[PDB]
Amino acid sequence: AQNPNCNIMIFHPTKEEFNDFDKYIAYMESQGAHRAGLAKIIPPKEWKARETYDNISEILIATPLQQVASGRAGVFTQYHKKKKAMTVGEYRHLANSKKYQTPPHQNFEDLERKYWKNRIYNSPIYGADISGSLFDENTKQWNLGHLGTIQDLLEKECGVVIEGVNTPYLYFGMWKTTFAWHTEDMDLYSINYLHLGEPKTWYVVPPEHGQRLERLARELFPGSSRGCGAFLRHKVALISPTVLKENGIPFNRITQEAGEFMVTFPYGYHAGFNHGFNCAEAINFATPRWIDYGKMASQCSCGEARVTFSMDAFVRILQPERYDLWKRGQD
Ligand SMILES: O=C(O)CNC(=O)C(=O)O
Ligand SMILES: [Mg+2]
Ligand code: NI
Ligand SMILES: [Zn+2]
Repeated sequence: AQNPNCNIMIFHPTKEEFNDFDKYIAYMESQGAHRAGLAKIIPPKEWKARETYDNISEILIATPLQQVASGRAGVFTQYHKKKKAMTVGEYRHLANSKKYQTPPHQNFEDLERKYWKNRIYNSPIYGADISGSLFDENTKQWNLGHLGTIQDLLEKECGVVIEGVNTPYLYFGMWKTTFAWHTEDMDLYSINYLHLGEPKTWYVVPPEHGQRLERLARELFPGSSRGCGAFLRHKVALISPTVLKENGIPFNRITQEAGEFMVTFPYGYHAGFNHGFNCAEAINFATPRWIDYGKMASQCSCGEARVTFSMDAFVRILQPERYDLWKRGQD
């Protein structure tokens, strides 16, 4: 069995290996990368996502979100307070202001310590889930807006033809902006490219051990667990590495830098934070190996999780018994 310890693997494809996306995902899996839940891909030196970023300040963040925490430093939830629209240029200046800028620090480890100690006492502002792409149309390799669609994968594997589309999203972050513990919708893969700026730290639980994280989360957030049997789908709960280690939950951590891809694998729980002003692009995707995870994915039916148009068909085809209840929570 490859990668039995479930370590995060890092890959350095050559330019030739970077041509066929599906092939290279299958290669990483042959080496056991999926067992970690997360992999890093460093693009060949000959590759570029676009020529420059000198022209991005005019993008609009229609609904910036202020991430307000409740709880204790290691175990907290966050809610999103909507803020007035701002451009990327406005947001970058905000990020770099004295109130929001990254503090002085020695190294990534010192910054991680400061994050876990102090995050709850501040409310950073995140530009999330902005439909769009920063890949140049002429970039042919690993262009996140030109991937094979999940609808097409389900059609090829299962023969059924469904509605829905699959497009990328932009994320603009600052110091302390936070992604809560989650798996993807329908336990899909994700791929994330850090276009520019300061790093993103990731934490991940191996897919084979995801239910250990779920059990701890029910213990730590007991009212939330009573409200919903899949409340991690709400994407609001944070648990620190120190708390995970205290409770024996297997996990790994890694820091992504600008110019690097991360792939999350089906049912790989992940969480993290941004080090300072940055811009990432991400999208969900599927492979044949996903289909069994899609069929077994938990679902939120309490109303809170509310998701895209395209998840309807996934539930309807893969999970017909659950469909009527889930759709009630959509409506
Ligand atoms: O970058 C973020 O804020 C969160 N991204 C992801 O959860 C991802 O790519 O799957
Ligand atoms: Mg612009
Ligand atoms: Ni994710
Ligand atoms: Zn719910």
